[PDB]
Amino acid sequence: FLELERSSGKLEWSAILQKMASDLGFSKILFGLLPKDSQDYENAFIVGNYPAAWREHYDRAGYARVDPTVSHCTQSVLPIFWEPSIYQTRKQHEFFEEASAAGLVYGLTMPLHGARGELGALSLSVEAENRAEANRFMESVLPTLWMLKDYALQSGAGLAFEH
Amino acid sequence: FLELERSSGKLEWSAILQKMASDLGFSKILFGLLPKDSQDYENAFIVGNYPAAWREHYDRAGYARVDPTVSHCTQSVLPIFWEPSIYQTRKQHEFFEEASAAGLVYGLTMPLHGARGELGALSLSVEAENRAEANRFMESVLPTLWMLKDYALQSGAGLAFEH
Ligand SMILES: CCCCCCCCCC(=O)CC(=O)N[C@H]1CCOC1=O
Ligand SMILES: CCCCCCCCCC(=O)CC(=O)N[C@H]1CCOC1=O
Repeated sequence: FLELERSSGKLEWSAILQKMASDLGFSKILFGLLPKDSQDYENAFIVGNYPAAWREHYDRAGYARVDPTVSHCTQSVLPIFWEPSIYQTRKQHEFFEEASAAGLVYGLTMPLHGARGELGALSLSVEAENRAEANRFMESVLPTLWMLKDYALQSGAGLAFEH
Repeated sequence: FLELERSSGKLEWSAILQKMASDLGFSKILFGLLPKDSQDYENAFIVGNYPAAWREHYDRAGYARVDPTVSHCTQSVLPIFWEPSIYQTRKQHEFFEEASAAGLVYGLTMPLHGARGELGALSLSVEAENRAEANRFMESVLPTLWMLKDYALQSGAGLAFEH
């Protein structure tokens, strides 16, 4: 958090957050944030290293309104693990297949709810060999991730919306 | 949390939360919560085992508007540890003397910000023979309490405000 706060500009903050994620064992991350009373998902503040073509398609196709992790974030402060049980409807299943082709198979999303009403998500994806190991690994680092998401929120909200 | 969610009503929920905090080494706790855009601190939803005479005095004297932990919660998602340095104004020093006489010297407050705009605090106080010891006790459980505060928020917001 101290490095994140000493950092200047989005490239540096993004680089620090991405390295924190990678050092913890997660090769892909997304931090997304909106100001209070905005549902403008396609124009959120977005940081991270999701493949660019996936990000562009996701926004163009309005996947924020289909992706079950986003609806979850609007309702909860608790993590959502990317298990098959969350990809229930045909459209969510098709979304899962496309996300999988983009390299996003195993992971979790931590909802973000800031002190000024900011709404966001911190997602991390892990390239584990199988689902069981992905889950054992994520559980083992979950307390660290839980702290990380609040530090990223407090710092990122300042970068996204403060002058 | 499943424990928190399976419970019936406020007395049971309070007992579960208090036991979880006690297991982490905290003998005094306060969980306070307000619905979106209400700062009526004297009418918050309050759970825990602060001395009743302190709670009554605190509300009567309007200490929510003096206590630096409360203003911190309105501004941040990060913990505030209790220590002389957070008490900066003359009024805050007077508050600190009274809080200390009530036994509330070593501890911390975790701000709560829920998905529906709920604003709250989970405060946790530890008994210790000195500050160095209090710090060892708190640091050793910080990642676990960081999860706990969000489970308590998600369950407590429903209990407090929803039919
Ligand atoms: C809660 C609203 C935040 C602002 C909008 C963020 C949009 C992007 C969110 C996102 O990509 C969630 C996520 O990581 N989804 C995973 C699930 C599997 O494939 C993904 O892309
Ligand atoms: C953020 C608003 C929550 C709703 C109002 C809660 C009122 C009580 C808050 C409180 O007691 C904070 C706290 O634990 N203060 C400590 C600090 C030392 O002595 C205290 O009483």
